Amino acid sequence: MIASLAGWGLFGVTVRAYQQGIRKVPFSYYPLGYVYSALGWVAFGYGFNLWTERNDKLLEKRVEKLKESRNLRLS
Amino acid sequence: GPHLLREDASFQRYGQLRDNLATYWKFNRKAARNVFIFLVAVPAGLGYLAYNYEGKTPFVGKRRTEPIFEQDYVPRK
Amino acid sequence: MDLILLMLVAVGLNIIDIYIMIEILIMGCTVNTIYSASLDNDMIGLIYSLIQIIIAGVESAIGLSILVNYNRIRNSEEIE
Amino acid sequence: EQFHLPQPFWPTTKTKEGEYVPKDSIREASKVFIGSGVLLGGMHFRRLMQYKKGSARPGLAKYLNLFSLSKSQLIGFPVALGAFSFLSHSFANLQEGQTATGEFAASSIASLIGLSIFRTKKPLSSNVAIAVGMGSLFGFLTWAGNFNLGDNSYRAALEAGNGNEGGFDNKVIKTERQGFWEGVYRRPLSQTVEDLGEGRGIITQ
Amino acid sequence: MLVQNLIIFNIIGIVLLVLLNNNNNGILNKKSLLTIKNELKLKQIGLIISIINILIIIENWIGFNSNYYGFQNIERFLNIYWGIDGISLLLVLLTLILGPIAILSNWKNLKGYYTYYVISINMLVILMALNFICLDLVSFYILFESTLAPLFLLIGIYGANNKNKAAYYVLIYTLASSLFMLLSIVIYYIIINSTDYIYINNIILSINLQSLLFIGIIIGIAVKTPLMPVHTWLPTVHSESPLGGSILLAGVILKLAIYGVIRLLLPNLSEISMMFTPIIYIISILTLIYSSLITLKQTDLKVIIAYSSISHLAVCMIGIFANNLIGINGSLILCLAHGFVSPALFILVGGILYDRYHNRLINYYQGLSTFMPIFSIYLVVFSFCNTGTPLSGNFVGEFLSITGAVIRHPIIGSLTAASVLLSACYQMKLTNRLTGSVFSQYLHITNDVTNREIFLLNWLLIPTIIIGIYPSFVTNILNLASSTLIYSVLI
Amino acid sequence: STFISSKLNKLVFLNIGFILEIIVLSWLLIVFKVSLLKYILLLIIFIIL
Amino acid sequence: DHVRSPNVSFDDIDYNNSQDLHNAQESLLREQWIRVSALKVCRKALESCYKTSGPNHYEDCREIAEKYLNMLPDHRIQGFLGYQKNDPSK
Amino acid sequence: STADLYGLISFTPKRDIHHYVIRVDEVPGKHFPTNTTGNFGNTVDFENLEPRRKPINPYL
Ligand SMILES: CCCCCCCCCCCCCCCCCC(=O)OC[C@H](COP(=O)(O)OCCN)OC(=O)CCCCCCCCCCCCCCCCC
Ligand SMILES: CCCCCCCCCCCCCCCCCC(=O)OC[C@H](COP(=O)(O)OCCN)OC(=O)CCCCCCCCCCCCCCCCC
Ligand SMILES: CCCCCCCCCCCC(=O)OC[C@H](COP(=O)(O)OCC[N+](C)(C)C)OC(=O)CCCCCCCCCCC
Ligand SMILES: CCCCCCCCCCCC(=O)OC[C@H](COP(=O)(O)OCC[N+](C)(C)C)OC(=O)CCCCCCCCCCC
Repeated sequence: MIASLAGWGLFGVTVRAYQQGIRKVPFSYYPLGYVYSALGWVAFGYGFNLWTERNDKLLEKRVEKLKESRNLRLS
Repeated sequence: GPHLLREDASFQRYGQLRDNLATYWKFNRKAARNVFIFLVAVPAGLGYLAYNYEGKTPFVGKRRTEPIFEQDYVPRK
Repeated sequence: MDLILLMLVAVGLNIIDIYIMIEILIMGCTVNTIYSASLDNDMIGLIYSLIQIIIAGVESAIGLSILVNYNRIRNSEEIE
Repeated sequence: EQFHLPQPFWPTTKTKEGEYVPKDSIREASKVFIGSGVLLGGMHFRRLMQYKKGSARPGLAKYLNLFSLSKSQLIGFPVALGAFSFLSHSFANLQEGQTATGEFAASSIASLIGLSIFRTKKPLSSNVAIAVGMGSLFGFLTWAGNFNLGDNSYRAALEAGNGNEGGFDNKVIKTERQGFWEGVYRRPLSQTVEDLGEGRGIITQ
Repeated sequence: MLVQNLIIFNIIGIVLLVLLNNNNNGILNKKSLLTIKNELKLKQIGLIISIINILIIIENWIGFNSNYYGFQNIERFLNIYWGIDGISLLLVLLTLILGPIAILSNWKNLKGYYTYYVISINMLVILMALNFICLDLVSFYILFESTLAPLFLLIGIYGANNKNKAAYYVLIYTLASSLFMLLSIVIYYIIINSTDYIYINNIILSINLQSLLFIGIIIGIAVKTPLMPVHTWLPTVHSESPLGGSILLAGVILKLAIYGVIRLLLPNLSEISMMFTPIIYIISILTLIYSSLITLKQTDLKVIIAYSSISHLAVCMIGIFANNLIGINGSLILCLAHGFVSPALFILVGGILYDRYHNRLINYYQGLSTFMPIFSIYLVVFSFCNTGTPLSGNFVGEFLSITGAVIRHPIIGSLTAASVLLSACYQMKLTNRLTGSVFSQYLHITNDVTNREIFLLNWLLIPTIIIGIYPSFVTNILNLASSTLIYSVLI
Repeated sequence: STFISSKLNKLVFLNIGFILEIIVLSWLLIVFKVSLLKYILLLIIFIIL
Repeated sequence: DHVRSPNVSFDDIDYNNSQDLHNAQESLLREQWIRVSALKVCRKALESCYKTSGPNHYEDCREIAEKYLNMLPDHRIQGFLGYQKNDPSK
Repeated sequence: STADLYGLISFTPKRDIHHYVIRVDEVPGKHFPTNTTGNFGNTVDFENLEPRRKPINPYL
């Protein structure tokens, strides 16, 4: 699951990299900045995957009831 | 670069006018005479021929069942 | 008669006259609630009416405060 | 034998032969003409009282002038709507049901009657172009299925068992034509011939 | 692999180019090394990415099987299923090949901001290349409309004198119509609950609902392959867009509309496609005859080629709606052949003349075969190819498309044969004027075609004559793919 | 669009009398029977002219 | 190698099984391409006879000419959408 | 599978004035601020009250 947080972190690097252009500064300015923006989105990316996995469990159970209701309709 | 073209003032007006005929156009009785012919008269005329024969032409490998030449001669004299 | 919007003839030509029409308009809503509540012998309608009177008062105070500062904003030379 | 052309029309509630009791075309337009005349006439007099109360004020006359209707408009508008309601209802009875071309025909003529009254000082071509334009809007408004399809919406068909909730199958062929929103895997060939016609690759070469 | 390698590498390339150019902005003025020679290093990296994109697809072309019916190279990336079949493979190949040529065409004829131009060109090519390899209507539409954002900016930033009018035309014409294609895509998602190609190919709809969806989709197609009377955007945009934007807007963007028929109309709306084919022929035959006659009265050099583009695309639509393999294969070969001849002419007209004299009016140019002989050889050679001379790849496309048109409808489909005569009227008049009489008194003697502009011409002519002499290269890929598009029941 | 937008620009102006009058007109949509909507649609289109 | 056609009919399968439906479409395509290949062979036989017979081409090439003009309308690619989506029995 | 799941979720059951969700879990009027027993018109008994219609949690 680390690769999923790897992608989220790399999105965090892009935002800090895209922030430099808006501020018009060299892309090597304050290298600790890229770490903070990376870790911020891994925290978001960690929670985001928790939210989506939670959605899968809820949606599987709801669909169990929806399939039964359709069968009553399809009688 | 060096402006290798001897630009002409009259050609520029001619080019300016020919690319801006939309501005001076009017929907007078002359335009409707042409507009009706090209957007309605021709499309409907061809549209009738297209739909009239659409499926009435089995020309793939069509065969002959009728003689071409004539057999007996009937002279005037 | 009021379908031709007669009430527009009855509202004056000052910002303060609009404020009064809003109060007279809301006053009709509260009187309608008191009417229903008493006939039904229902105190819940009277709770509603009490809230409407209190809320209609707060609306007046804010509107007048905006109008008051609107007035002094023009008369704001104060260079004497 | 007529031609086979596409039929791009949204479904409508078909009225059985013998249904569709027509509606009074005179009375229906009378209500709209008389009613609209009193409102527009009544609002004019009401706006005249507002003119008397305030005239020197620039903002008050700024807004009152927008709503003012010229003497032609106060007459042209009620006539057009009265003409619109009469022609719209009348064409509904002729067609045994409201159609797009009926609403196009009613709206364009009613606009022409109205426009020729409150827009006299304009070329007649300028009015016909506007009347034909306003005809299209009512043609498209009726063709689109009024404001809502209502019972012909896919939601209504799905809630009535006429939607694709039931899946599809090749071993179950329906002799009758399927509903508007319904899909099938396979079709009776007689339905293809009755739509495409014989010819260019259907049945024969 | 494919799409995943095709997106990730291009995104990496786009990021790399942005990082290099924008580093020095800062608070101080910058005179760096990357600006030297007109951003030459940054233009090179853009040109390499165009060449590498071709290498990605060839890695997957080797695995392609010509005897397998069905989509190959199927993969899922971004919750979207992709894949390639016979028809899609060749159009992808054409799209990526015009990548390097579009960039090379604008090598030293922009006033600046070459890095922005190079990124946009590679971005438009990828978006159009990906449009042939998706497997649902929604994803088709997403890629079909995403190209407006760079193309609208590119034409506005880099355009000619009327670039504002051209930008306002491509953005609104191709959006106010493709939104009608969105409606029919949505209705597919409401009744069927899926927009996947395979899933919707097997469903039959009511003949009333087929007519609605067809009208919506063909509205969005009749603008991209400009059919009269909604063609007014293309001549304007061509005459004002940058030269590289014209190569893509004519080479590829028009062919996305013929591919729109192959995916969105023939398989799933087969019954209603038969009904509209008589009407489609009427519109296309009138497009063929009117566009040819309108070209006879034009004055801008780059407009004249623009209308010649409309006449050929009308023939392509005529062939593809023919219900036989002859018409379908001919229409697709013509799209590939037109995909090289059409860009070549814009190089000759808006890329070689316009980069020397900066005027597109026809009146200034005559007798060009005197002091510019190499230019007049290619103008003559490409004039014939543009008009279906038998040795070129256009004749194979046009002859088959005309042959397929007559097969489908012998009476009115025969009028497609007017394409052979009319195409020679406006074109040969343009060439005969340019390379005839004495050299013009308004121009001044200058260089003939440069070595770069020869490279562009030779590699747009070479593919054209291979397909003409031996078109079975295209056909061996198409045959099993194009045979799944035919609707007919014979008893 | 030049004709339509030139009418719509004339309508946005800060004026209590204008906004109050528009609101009270819209109460008519609650009074009229819904079958009269298209006539109000035509009447609106007329006052554009 | 030489792949064998999956001889399968639209009339024996369930279209819900999109794997089998694919074979029914692929099998109907492959048989048609055989008929064109059969047709191109028959036409080759006609060409030898006419070249070899010369004046007698009307006689020595009589049934080949008759058969070729009979197979021509139906020995062409027609696709599977016609037969998949239509039911001749009904 | 995706076409199946969307078909289940997108479907909307028909609601009329006969079946719809009302979120009232109990009958009011067990205790009043004063004079709880009025004209004795409160025929509802809370000692032998029938079970109410509990809501359905589709995630449980
Ligand atoms: C003692 C009496 C005192 C004075 C009474 C008269 C008051 C003056 C006001 C004018 C009268 C007309 C408006 C009156 C109320 C609105 C009409 C109404 O309420 O509907 C009733 C009438 C038809 O009712 P009916 O269909 O017969 O109902 C039984 C069905 N089985 O519906 C009608 O069609 C009647 C005519 C109304 C049509 C006029 C309006 C048509 C559209 C014109 C636009 C008017 C202004 C638009 C403003 C819209 C603002 C967004
Ligand atoms: C009965 C009382 C009088 C009528 C009141 C109607 C109230 C409902 C109107 C809804 C929109 C509110 C518009 C704001 C109030 C407009 C009041 C008005 O009429 O002012 C006049 C104004 C132009 O003023 P002007 O003509 O230049 O000056 C007159 C000189 N005596 O004219 C306008 O600007 C009016 C046009 C404003 C925009 C309306 C257009 C709405 C869209 C309708 C067409 C929709 C088409 C959609 C296509 C499918 C459906 C067909
Ligand atoms: C100047 C630069 C210009 C632009 C350059 C392009 C940058 C590309 C960056 C690559 C990032 C990457 O790879 O993201 C990968 C990661 C993790 O993917 P995963 O673990 O598979 O999660 C599943 C992903 N599926 C479905 C592909 C399998 O997803 C992301 O973080 C997604 C980006 C965030 C989008 C916003 C949604 C969340 C917020 C919700 C509020 C509405
Ligand atoms: C495959 C899809 C990937 C997604 C790409 C997203 C684009 C964002 C890129 C930001 C980089 C940046 O802002 O950098 C700017 C770069 C390069 O500018 P330059 O010439 O070097 O600098 C100029 C100034 N100088 C020279 C003085 C230093 O130009 C671009 O932006 C070009 C690409 C984006 C244009 C169109 C955007 C439309 C978005 C919607 C598309 C559906």
